[PDB]
Amino acid sequence: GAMGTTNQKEAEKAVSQLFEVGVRFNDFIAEGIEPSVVHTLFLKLGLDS
Amino acid sequence: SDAVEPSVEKEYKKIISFRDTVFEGKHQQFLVPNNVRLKFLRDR
Repeated sequence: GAMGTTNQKEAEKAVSQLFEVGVRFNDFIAEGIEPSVVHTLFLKLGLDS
Repeated sequence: SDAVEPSVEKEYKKIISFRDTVFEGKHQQFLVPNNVRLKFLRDR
């Protein structure tokens, strides 16, 4: 939440947890979410491919 | 300097709805067990 983590980064961590279940851009696309969201946040979170 | 962008609400709506579905664990693409449940909830 907002307990030390900034709102933007809070959104990012929620994405990172999604990343652990294996969310890729195609999965986001299946949910109507833009592929750019997975890719860009992936870069920001420094996640390994 | 990317501490709270313009992106934040846009990110939240898409992320929150996605995460909330997984929070119920009925996510069409992702079935989540125990360890995943704790990872989502404790981290964010």
